[PDB]
Amino acid sequence: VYFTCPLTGATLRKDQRDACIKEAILLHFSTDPVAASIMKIYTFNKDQDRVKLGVDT
Amino acid sequence: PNRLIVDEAINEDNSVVSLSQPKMDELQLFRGDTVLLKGKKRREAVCIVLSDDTCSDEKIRMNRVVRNNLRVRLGDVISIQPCPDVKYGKRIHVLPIDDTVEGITGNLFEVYLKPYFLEAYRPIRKGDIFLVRGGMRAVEFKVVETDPSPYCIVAPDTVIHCEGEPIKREDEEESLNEVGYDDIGGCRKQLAQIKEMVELPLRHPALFKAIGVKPPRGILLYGPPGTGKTLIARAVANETGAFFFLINGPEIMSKLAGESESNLRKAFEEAEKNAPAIIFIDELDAIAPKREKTHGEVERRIVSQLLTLMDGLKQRAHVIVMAATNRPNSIDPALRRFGRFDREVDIGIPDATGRLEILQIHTKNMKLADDVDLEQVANETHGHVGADLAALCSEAALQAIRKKMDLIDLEDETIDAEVMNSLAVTMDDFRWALSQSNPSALRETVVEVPQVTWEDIGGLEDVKRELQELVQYPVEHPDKFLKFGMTPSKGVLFYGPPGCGKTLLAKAIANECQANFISIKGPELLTMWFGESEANVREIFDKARQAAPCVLFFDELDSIAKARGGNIGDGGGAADRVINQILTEMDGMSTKKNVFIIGATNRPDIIDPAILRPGRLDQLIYIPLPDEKSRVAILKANLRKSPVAKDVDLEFLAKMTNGFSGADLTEICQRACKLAIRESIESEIVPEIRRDHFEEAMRFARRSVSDNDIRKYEMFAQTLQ
Amino acid sequence: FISIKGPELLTMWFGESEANVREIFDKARQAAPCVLFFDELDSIAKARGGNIGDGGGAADRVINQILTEMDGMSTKKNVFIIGATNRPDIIDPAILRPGRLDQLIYIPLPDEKSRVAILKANLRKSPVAKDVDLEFLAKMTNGFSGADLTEICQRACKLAIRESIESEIVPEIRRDHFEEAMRFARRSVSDNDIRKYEMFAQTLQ
Amino acid sequence: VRAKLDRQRRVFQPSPLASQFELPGDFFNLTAEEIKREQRLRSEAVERLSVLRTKAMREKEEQRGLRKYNYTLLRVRLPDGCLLQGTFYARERLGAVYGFVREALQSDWLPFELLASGGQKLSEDENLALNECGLVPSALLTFSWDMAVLEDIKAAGAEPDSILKPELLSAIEKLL
Ligand SMILES: Nc1ncnc2c1ncn2[C@@H]1O[C@H](COP(=O)(O)OP(=O)(O)O)[C@@H](O)[C@H]1O
Ligand SMILES: Nc1ncnc2c1ncn2[C@@H]1O[C@H](COP(=O)(O)OP(=O)(O)O)[C@@H](O)[C@H]1O
Repeated sequence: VYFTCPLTGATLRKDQRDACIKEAILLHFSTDPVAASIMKIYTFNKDQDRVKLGVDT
Repeated sequence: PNRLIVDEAINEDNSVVSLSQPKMDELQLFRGDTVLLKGKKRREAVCIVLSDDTCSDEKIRMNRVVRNNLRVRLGDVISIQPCPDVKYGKRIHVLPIDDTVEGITGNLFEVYLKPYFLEAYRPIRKGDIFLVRGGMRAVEFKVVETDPSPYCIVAPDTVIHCEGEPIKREDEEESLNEVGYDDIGGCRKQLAQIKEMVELPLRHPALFKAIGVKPPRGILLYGPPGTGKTLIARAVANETGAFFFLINGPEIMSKLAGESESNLRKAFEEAEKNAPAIIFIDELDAIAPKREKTHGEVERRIVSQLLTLMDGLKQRAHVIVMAATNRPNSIDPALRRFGRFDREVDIGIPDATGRLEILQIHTKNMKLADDVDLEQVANETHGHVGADLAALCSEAALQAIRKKMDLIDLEDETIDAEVMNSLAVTMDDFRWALSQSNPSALRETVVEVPQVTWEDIGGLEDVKRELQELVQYPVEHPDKFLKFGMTPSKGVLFYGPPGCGKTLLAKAIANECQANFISIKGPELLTMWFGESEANVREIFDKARQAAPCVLFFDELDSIAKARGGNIGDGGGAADRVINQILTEMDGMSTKKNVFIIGATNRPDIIDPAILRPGRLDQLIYIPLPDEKSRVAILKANLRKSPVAKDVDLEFLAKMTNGFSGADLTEICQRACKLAIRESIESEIVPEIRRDHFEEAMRFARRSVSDNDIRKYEMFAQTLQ
Repeated sequence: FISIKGPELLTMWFGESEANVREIFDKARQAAPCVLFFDELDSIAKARGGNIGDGGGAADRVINQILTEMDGMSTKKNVFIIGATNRPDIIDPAILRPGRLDQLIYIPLPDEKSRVAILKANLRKSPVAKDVDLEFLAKMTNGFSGADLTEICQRACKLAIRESIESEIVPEIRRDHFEEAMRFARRSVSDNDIRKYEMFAQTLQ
Repeated sequence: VRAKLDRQRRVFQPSPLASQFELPGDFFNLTAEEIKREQRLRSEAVERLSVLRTKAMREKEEQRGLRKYNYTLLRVRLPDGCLLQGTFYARERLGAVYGFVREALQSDWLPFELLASGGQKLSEDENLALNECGLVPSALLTFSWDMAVLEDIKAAGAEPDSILKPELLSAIEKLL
């Protein structure tokens, strides 16, 4: 199964998805630290109900 | 690789086969792909592959139409070869088989072939035989020309042609109207039991050829007439390919001495000459009745000839003899000795599910109207056997035929196919036929899986768990029972006030086990006592074994003690003829027979104490009157099938009805239901049960169990804990 | 050993087939040396109402055939006949005359040392922890019969098995299982019956 | 941020040579080894029907079968003999399959229908998941043009000899 990384355009497999996106978000801190931390809060955390409570607080 | 064993199919469609999903994964084919199947005699068939959650990994499920085209039978092996290159067809020429088109004429394309292929995209190969049903006739067709070769997919743009005389069937090919396993509805288990007993000695006889142990040679099928005993024997012979030789009592008994034995032994000789073969002896009790019941030379001489022929089967390799009787005890006991007819199967009476399956089979060719519901029919046809459901469908068809044929006015040697295609059978014709039909098995005991489930019983949460543990623990921890030297119990007695769910508990555990429930009621125990026919108790316990897995429920164990007085008392005591035989039979039941024996009594102080001795009903459960929270649960269960208004306060009722049994709470619910119906009828000449209906019901409903009766049960319960 | 149980004597009585008694005694003559045991000799009297019943006597068809066969049986056949009853007050006294079951043995409820022996014997089929004080249990079960000590042994076993199964959702029966069993186990012979049994045995001297 | 599932759209051409294979007569002779598995399953089937077991035990047998698949691979059979293939999540909506096909068709505006493997019509307006439509973990769908446009195509004498864009057909692969 193949997937496209929306941050880099790289072609990934089912196992490589989180590894490439997480790396792209951590690298993005050199361009826009606020946008990079925003992507990290929603992307790295699997529990979205806690993310919504954290962001609202 | 890519070779699977042929099995039965569930999907009724004739263009599909089912594989287990992992095999489709190994073959890299998808649901809906077209594949070729390689069969015997250099033949092949083309079909669509699907999958389900029931097919075994190493099997392919295909129906009779596909199996016949491959010239294969159940248990054979075929190869699967995907053929994605198949193209859409342009023109296919299809002609009927003469054996199935007789007495009928008309435009067969419009009636059969057109709707059959209409947006179906069925694969078709030259030479294939396929079946189309309709107009109360089963018509099969042969494909004689395909523009592409040798197969293609039919499409809406494919020309379907049909001109020419019907085709004469090849003698090597069997008709699809022959009885097979797909023609048998209920009693599926009994068919599976026969499969094991019959396929082995006929397909794999060498297991017994070299070894000194001989195979079972006879299988005795028994049960009420019209349950399919002959149908099963014929279907098994046809499905396995063995030659079927038919014998019946009247045919042999109508002959004179010498002629009768000659015909009997001739059939055995032919079975060997054409082996493998199955000999089916119908009405075994007619050819071989109990010896003490007859003194005629022919009646005894034909039995001696049968006994010798059965014993001679040791040399007649690959031949098995099946027989049918009404009851296992109506035949000369010599036939039931080891060897000969040592194995037997109880066919029984189809239950509500089996009756629905039987009706669906007989209606396969019938055009049912949208208002017809065969499940409603199956629920009403209590006491009917397959022979009666076949008559029911025929009568419903004839009623529809008369109503429309009187208007059609077609008087000729043949019937138009179009007018039969437009002839529908309505629910009124089934209801009419039900009023004219009379069940042939209304006197025999009906045994089936009950419909009562745990959701229907209020309260008793600990009893529900206990009954489940008594079923799973003896097999989930056999090492712990053996370690401590404990024998698992095989039964329980329920005691306490009436109307608390004693019967429901026995049914609910049978339901959740999907086990047969055998109900013995007071009047039956009293009938045996009064009529000095306690010997019939053995038949009850023998039914439980044959019905296993089952729950054998002996209700009203005090029925005879009360009949002899109970509160006053005649010249007898606690023991009687019937309970003594019941106790004797219980001592012969093993824990491995999958029979759970449950008793119930409303007066445990007057039941023969022997019933609670070790080895009998070793478990003892008290069922008290429901408490407040249980009474609410009972009211909700009793009202589960009716609309109840939001103003009805079921907790308020439960708080008042402190001394009421579950049966007494039902009277309240049913009274409120009747009152709601009365009001609705008055307004027509309201749609839900209102509090006013329950409050009025409370004016009449009373507790059936008094405070003194409660203490009577407490004293017994505390005595034995 | 020929075991004729209550239900067999009742079957012959209920069906008026006392002729079968001759076949039972014929087994004893042909099976010799043998012991012919007639259990629950009072099963018919109890099946006739026991304490009340009808106005008739203790004699009936089955026992009369038994008495007849006993009179026709010689000691030279090496056959010894044993009876048992738990209600001797309603047994046909003819069975105790010379030539029949003329010997009488009273079997009282076991005493303290016997009850311990019974508990130890019944527990030979299961693992039992060393913490179980069988003498203490016997001291409490003063009015219990041997059959009642069996129920205690089995009840404590049932508890040990249930707990073992639950632990996976133990290796032996613990003192707690016997002490818990004592909370439900009861004597089957009441104090009124104990005095009746002793007074009857005393009357016979 | 989640990686977008790449449809990996492909068109395939079957090779008639894949269907040409002859079997020796002995290939249909059931072995003693197969007979042992077949006879074992015969006895086990009777034992399954025979046992008195509560629903909790029955669950353990069902549970063994149940939980494997979370993806699907779909293929569409086109009137022109080509096979259009692409990948989907098992919970994807039927509307994604329509869109997937429309992006591949030479004329994405021309009304068409997709039929399931059993002949059941899949409606574009019915927002059901592929695991609810019976198209998981794989299925072949049948492509047909709407009847309204087929009547105009036939009446005009136009042979619909190309279903897909030349942009995808130039990369057609043979089935292996
Ligand atoms: N279990 C069943 N399933 C399907 N059809 C049945 C069943 N039992 C009986 N029938 C039908 O009822 C009829 C039975 O008559 P017959 O074949 O003579 O057998 P028998 O009289 O031994 O029951 C047949 O038409 C058969 O199809
Ligand atoms: N515990 C209960 N829960 C729900 N309904 C009950 C309960 N006990 C009795 N009933 C009602 O009483 C009716 C008769 O119950 P049944 O089990 O036949 O009583 P019995 O066992 O004394 O014959 C049932 O139809 C049921 O609606």
